[PDB]
Amino acid sequence: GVLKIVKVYLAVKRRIQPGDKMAGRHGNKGVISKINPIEDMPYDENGTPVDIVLNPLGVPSRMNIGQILETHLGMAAKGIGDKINAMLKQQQEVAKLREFIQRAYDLGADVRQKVDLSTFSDEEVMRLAENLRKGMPIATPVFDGAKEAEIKELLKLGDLPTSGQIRLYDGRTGEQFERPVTVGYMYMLKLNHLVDDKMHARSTGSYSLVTQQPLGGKAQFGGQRFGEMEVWALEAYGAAYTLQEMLTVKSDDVNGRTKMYKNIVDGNHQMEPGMPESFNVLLKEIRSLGINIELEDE
Amino acid sequence: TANSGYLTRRLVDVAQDLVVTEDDCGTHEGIMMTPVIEGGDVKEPLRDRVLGRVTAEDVLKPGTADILVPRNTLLHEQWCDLLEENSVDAVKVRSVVSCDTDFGVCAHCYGRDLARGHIINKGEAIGVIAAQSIGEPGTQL
Amino acid sequence: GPEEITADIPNVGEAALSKLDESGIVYIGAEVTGGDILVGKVTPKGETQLTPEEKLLRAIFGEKASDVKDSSLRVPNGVSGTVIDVQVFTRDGVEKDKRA
Amino acid sequence: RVKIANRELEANGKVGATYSRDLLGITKASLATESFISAASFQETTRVLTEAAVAGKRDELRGLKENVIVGRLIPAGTGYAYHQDRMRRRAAG
Amino acid sequence: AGFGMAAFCGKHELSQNDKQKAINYLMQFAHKVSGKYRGVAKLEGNTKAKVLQVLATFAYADYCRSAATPGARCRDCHGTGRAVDIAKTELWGRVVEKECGRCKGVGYSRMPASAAYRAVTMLIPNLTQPTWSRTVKPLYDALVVQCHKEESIADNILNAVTR
Amino acid sequence: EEFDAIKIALASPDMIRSWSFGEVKKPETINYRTFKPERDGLFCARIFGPVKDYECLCGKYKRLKHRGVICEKCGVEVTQTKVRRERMGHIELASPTAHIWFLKSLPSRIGLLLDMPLRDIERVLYFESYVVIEGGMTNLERQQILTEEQYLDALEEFGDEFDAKMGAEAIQALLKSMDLEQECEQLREELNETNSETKRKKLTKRIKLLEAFVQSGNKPEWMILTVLPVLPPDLRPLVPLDGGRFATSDLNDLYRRVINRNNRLKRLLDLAAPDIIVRNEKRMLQEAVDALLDNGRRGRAITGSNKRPLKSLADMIKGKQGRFRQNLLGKRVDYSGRSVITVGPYLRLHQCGLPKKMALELFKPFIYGKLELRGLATTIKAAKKMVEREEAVVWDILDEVIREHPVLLNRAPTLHRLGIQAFEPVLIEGKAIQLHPLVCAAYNADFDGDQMAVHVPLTLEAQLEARALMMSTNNILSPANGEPIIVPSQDVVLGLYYMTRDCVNAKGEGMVLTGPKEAERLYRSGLASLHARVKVRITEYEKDANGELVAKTSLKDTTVGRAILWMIVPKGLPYSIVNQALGKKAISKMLNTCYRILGLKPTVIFADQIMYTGFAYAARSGASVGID
Amino acid sequence: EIGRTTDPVRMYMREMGTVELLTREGEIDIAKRIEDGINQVQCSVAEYPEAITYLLEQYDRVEAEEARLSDLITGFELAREKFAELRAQYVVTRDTIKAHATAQEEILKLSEVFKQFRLVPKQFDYLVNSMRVMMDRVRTQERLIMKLCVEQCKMPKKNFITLFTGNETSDTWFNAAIAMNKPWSEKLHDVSEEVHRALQKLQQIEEETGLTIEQVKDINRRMSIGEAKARRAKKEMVEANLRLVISIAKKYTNRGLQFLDLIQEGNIGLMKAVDKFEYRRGYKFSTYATWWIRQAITRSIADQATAREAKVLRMRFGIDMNTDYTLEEVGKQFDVTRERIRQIEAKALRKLR
Amino acid sequence: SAAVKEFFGSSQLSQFMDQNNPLSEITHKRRISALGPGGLTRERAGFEV
RNA sequence: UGGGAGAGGUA
DNA sequence: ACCACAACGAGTTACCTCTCCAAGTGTCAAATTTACCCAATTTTATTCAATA
DNA sequence: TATTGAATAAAATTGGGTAAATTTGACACTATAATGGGTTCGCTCGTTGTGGT
Ligand SMILES: [Mg+2]
Ligand SMILES: [Zn+2]
Ligand SMILES: [Zn+2]
Ligand SMILES: [Zn+2]
Repeated sequence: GVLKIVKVYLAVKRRIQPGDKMAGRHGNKGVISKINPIEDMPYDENGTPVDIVLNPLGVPSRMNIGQILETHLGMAAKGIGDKINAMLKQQQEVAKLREFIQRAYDLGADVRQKVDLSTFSDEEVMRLAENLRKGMPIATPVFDGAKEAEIKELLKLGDLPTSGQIRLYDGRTGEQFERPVTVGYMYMLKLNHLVDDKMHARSTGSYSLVTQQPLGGKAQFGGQRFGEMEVWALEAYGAAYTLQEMLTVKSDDVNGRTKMYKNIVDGNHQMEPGMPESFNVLLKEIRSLGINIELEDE
Repeated sequence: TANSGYLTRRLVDVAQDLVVTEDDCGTHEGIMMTPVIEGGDVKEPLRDRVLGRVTAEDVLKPGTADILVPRNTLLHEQWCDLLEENSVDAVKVRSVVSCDTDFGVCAHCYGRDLARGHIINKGEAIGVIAAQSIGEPGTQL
Repeated sequence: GPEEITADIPNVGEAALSKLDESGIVYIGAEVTGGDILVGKVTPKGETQLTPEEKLLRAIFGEKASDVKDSSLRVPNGVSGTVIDVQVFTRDGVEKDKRA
Repeated sequence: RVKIANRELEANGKVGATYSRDLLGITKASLATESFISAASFQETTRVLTEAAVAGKRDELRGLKENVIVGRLIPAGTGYAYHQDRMRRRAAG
Repeated sequence: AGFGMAAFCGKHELSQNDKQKAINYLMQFAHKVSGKYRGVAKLEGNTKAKVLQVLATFAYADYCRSAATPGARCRDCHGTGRAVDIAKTELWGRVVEKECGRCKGVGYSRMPASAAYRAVTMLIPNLTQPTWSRTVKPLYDALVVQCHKEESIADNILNAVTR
Repeated sequence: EEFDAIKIALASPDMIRSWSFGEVKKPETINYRTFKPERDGLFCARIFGPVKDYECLCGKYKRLKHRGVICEKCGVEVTQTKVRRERMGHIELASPTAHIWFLKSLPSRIGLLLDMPLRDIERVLYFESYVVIEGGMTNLERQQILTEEQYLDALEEFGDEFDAKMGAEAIQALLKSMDLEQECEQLREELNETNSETKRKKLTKRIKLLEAFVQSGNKPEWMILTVLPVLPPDLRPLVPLDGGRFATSDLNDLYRRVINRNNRLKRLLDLAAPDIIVRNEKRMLQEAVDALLDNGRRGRAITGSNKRPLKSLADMIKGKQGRFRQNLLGKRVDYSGRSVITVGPYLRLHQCGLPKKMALELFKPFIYGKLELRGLATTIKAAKKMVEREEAVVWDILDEVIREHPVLLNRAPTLHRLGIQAFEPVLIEGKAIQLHPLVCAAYNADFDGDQMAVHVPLTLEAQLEARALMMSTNNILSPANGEPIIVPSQDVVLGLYYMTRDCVNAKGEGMVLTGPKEAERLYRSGLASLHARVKVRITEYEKDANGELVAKTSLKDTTVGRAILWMIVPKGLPYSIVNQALGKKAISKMLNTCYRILGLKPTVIFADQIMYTGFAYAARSGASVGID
Repeated sequence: EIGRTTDPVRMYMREMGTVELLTREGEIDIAKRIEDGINQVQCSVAEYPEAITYLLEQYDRVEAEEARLSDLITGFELAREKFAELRAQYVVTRDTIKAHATAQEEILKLSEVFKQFRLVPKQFDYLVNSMRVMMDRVRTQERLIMKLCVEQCKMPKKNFITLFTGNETSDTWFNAAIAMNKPWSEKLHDVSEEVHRALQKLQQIEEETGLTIEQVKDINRRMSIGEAKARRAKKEMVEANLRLVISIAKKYTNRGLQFLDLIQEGNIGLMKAVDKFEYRRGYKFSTYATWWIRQAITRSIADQATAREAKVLRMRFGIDMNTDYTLEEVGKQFDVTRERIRQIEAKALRKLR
Repeated sequence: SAAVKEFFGSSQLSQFMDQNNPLSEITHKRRISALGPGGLTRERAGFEV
């Protein structure tokens, strides 16, 4: 039954926006609420603004402290990479760069690996520093990780505050925040719950065959279900007219919803509800079960 | 969550047809309210145990003041402070299970509308309100 | 009858066929947006489901047994993006098309 | 029903019936309410519709679930005045 | 135009509220014609207005009575108005048809005016079937032939703008 | 439209034929060469109606000129296709068959009607044991179920004095031959002699069943089906798939089995078949009708080709995914959207951020009405293409329509009534809904990926119900307890706690300030800290014995932050509610006290101001979490 | 054991296990009982002279050369002289019927000349079905006269049987019933016009068959017990072969039908194989039964998977056009009539022959 | 062909592969399910397993 | 047209 | 009378995302429609005249 | 000078029926031997309905 199929392939490039779910590796999820300007973001004493502001109230009741330790170790890693980037921008030597990279590699207490740079060439050390200028990658095994002493020794190597908390200034008022704020580098993921894929609204579309109620889904342009629990909420309010217009003219009242649409276009916000076609379907099915049910004209 | 949802649905369907359809059923029945002192301490004081109810009769004691609240009074915070300063321990208030109304309850037997602060208007689905109020903190249980 | 994949589409402007080829297919590389037509398909003489705005007008005046339905593959609403590949699978036996 | 029958029997001067109240469960009370449409939409539609078809019951549409299934204004909130107006219209005439 | 579309769409039961509009328009037409006829304007305001309104409903129902009226289809031709001749197809061999002998090809059974006469004589009983035949029924078939003209001029103003 | 009650009863065979529109004889659904339904089938257009609006089947009367005629070429009445989902049919079963509900819905009510065991009744219906109906001799009383051996030797003994039958015809003869009022008076006689509560309860159950039958006015032989009604064929459609093949309906399959076995029973009955073959065919027709009415009730459910049991009419009435709970108590609903929710920390308590594209889809006929009122669009199609191209006047008309038109925001599961509330929408860019932070406790919402549904109230009564009942500023107190649901949560709480909390030697301690405005001046200029213990002059108010406020002024000992919080505390509350370190319980008690003293509107304004200052001073605190 | 089961195929297999299988001799002597039954109904309709004059009018109706004698007689160039011999039998049974052992020997000779007519089955059961509807007419006639004997008496009717088992044709039983004056006989004067209608009916049937009532009554009794024994032998044959139906239907199980439907269509095929079974062909029963069983099962499962007469004689028989037409082409183009065109062909054959 | 294509197409354990990232592919391939043909059933299992 | 299953996921 | 077994039903709310679901052709009796015949009734025009 | 109560042909409509066309469901089409079948259990909790000592 198929003559020919044409398969078109789009390619959307999706930027982040308010509504997108972002997450870290410790169960620290959440939704982007606002995309702030960089003059409005908080900044340190060097004028570098932060990229993401996270709430510290999500830490104590959830007890994911690896979030904070990853933040501290990422701050130390980017400080080491910043020192290597400063040496590469000053174009200093190869000997001082080899010495500093070796001094950063030999910092652990009883770490297993021994990275020796004396066996390295000069172009190998230059390629390694060109890959290390954006931060030194650090392997922290599970249940075998770095400790606070190693993190603080790395932060003291990178000429950073050993407590992992710097002074931040307000980008708007210019004033200083009163207490020192934890600033560092955390690995954040963009999850596949995108508000472009979740946003969906419908006024009037297509309807089901039997029930004459609207369809369901963003794919087929459907309406949201007003379930039994939402009916109970409107019953508890007493919003009888709102509930009746959910039940009839926004739904399976075929001769009432067209009247409501033309009434809204005519500027008359008044409905004329009738019997639900799903109730007519139910009456026909109980009649087909061999049971005479009928409406009683008083 | 599954068990509390099923319990909330059972409660809404057992209490769906209850609506305040009268202002005063005209009864003398009531429930003897008392501060629950189970265990070794007071669990709920009489003030919040009786706050918003409607008294089935007067309170009768020589006591410290011989306070005579009238019959069928909505107990506000003022009357709660009156009973506290006159040291009352047993108040008989009109409950819902002793209402004289057929097919619904009266407004005096219910008492204060807890969402609006005044007496309940006739025509409010108190059964759906009560079933949702009981079945909402099942997730906290 | 068969549904035809073709360049001509009834009751659209020239702001729809601005990206189609001569065979009705979109070009590889076309910066389309939401609501644009990628490949135009028209039903044969006789529609498939009629709107009640003109269903009474096809009842009391006469269903013409003509004036085919627009049934084109459109980009969904709020979806931009370019077109990176088109693939046409024709049935074995018939002559395919110029674009295919 | 017992209280209304005893009301009218002691009004017109009869002896009246005596009773003993029973504490049904929540499921059993929801299934033993006198609205077969409400009980069938709650649970056990086969049993409830079979018993109602045998007894020849009729739902007078006095509950919120019944007036929601039928698609009318509920007798609660803003629909309560309309429902008591409809009750006095079907009772006066 | 609007009277034609309203009366036709109320007859064939689509946008089913213009039946009352056709009643009121035919009542205003009865107000127009009642000044130039003798036996109609012999009453006061309310009585003549009410009986001309119910006569307008009866004339519209006589226009509304089609082959799909409940209880009016021809029993033999089943509404078609076309029966086959066994004798003529036998002596000719070609397929040939005749007029339906029962309903005379109109398809249905029309409505008698005596039902309207019995419905209006419970207010004015002194008018009889001589008066009903010589005075009322010329007005009645005048209204139904006028609504036929209204339907046809709606058809002409339709196929002038669509064909 | 005008109806008071809804009555339910059994269906007489004349009533089942009365709802019908033609007997279904052949089991073919549609022809598969051309898409045209076969005559006397399950989709027959001569029985149920034409498949096109005002068009016969063979194409002879295609216009509305023939508003109804029976086209003699094909028998199809030329009407609208809306009657396809309203016209029923019927099947005349050759042998009568038992209804499965009135047999296997416990208590059986046929066994309760006849005081027979259900095992004996199923033994009769399965053609295994005869049951006598009448007997002229005293040796065979009524309902004495006999085996085949007892039936044959009683046949050689008496022959024509008795008459025992088998199958559902025997049970229909028993129900027809029983006497209702005679059994009523006999049971009311026998009630008094017994004394055990079990036997007494059995007698009251039987007398209640018999009195219910008499008072209803049905007949007991209508529990045995002789005519079976057919559902209209647009309530069991034949949906076509994308492969050209069909996924046929379970009701069409079950009606096909019932019709095939009934037609074969008709052929075997008029063919004078042997008794064993005709009894097997009667038993198979009984099983097919019982499967169609309720598949899983009697035996093993008839499963389809996909190894799944077939949905019956009872399966379409009952359950969570049945008609009541899935399409009658709760429906799907037009004028409704759904999006992910974000924070609205700039909003007020009655406001919500609605996206522009969401609101433009939700409010489209209101936009068409304003466009045709302003005259910018000539017709509905011009207004539709104007909204399709999204002119600046379309966005201006949307801004005019949105204003003072509340929408309902709802988050599932709606456990209590504050899971739906009304808000005045604010048109925002972006694709996420902005929720006020103080309603997230009553919604049980957070912003880790929650979604909410929007609903637009259309009518004037619905808009007034949303404004006067379901507005978020109208339910400040809970319906469960009297306590306020608008409690500040964790960030407002952290900010006001840091604001009010003191310190011993902070900066600018021991000063004497003219007031809260000088305290705010000192803090914003940087000459004092928030926690400096200082002496300010607080003018506080108090309601008198009447409703008027008396003023008083004193030198209080406090901090700077409590003085700044006093700027937003309304007139009527004391300084004792501000003069301590405010936690969550203290802020909730302050809001409840403001409610009980002042009312609703100062409480809403006070909750908004509390949220704003708590957010601002939690931000200015710079509180963090370190490993130290 | 009956009781705790609900599977209907299990109940079928349990209730079919009562019967036993048949040997080689079993099909032979059950077919002998079948031949006994059909020869019994044949000899009891052979003595009836109305069947004899019916076969003679059938003979000179088929002698009008509208149909060949192939679908009239199978076998015994001889039918013409044998029907002349039957006409001589007709004239002797017409002239010496008046005198009374001559009637006995002549009906005995009609029965033995009846036996060599090895005719086709369809014309034979059509003509004896015409005999069946006329004896059903006289059967409801005698039932009508019994109920008009009972419906106004309200007495013990046994004495009317003792006075009615004689000739029951004249009015001697009527005067012997009324004149003896039991308390029903004086109020039973209102039956006189209906018993006189019964007398004129009795003279009418006496002139329509030339034979009294008791002999045709016991001959109807004899052919009814003959066809009862034939149908009982058919039933006892076909109940002992359902295992063959299950064995053939065992292969077609998951091809679209449920298992019980396949064995019911196989039972229909087995009944059709029993009804047209021939036992003088050496094979026992099974090789003839399996073709009908497989045919019915495969057919069911495949099902589940003047001027006008002149021109239709032209188009149907193909008279001077390009292509010939069957009944379906003219039944599409001319009118929705399909088999009515075949009856038009039959009427044209009758009007041309 | 019917048996193996029924299994490999529409078994309960023949699953549409998650390939957001490489981690989703490797975790879907290294998955163990207690449900399936002849295993447990989802609504009919409690805290013991 | 748009139904029903199965699988997975979010709050 | 009391105990020990079978069968039904129920298990949150939405939301999404995917995939998957052989060949007509001629013949017969019955019953079914169908074109049509005809009394009963009754709806509509048409004559008399008789009040006005 | 006129409009209309009573009366009456009289043709259309209702209802019933009826003999002749016409559908409609079935059946033909045929003979080595064959003779008894494949289909769910790791769910709990509770409730109500059925059968022995
Ligand atoms: Mg959350
Ligand atoms: Zn009360
Ligand atoms: Zn006609
Ligand atoms: Zn047609």
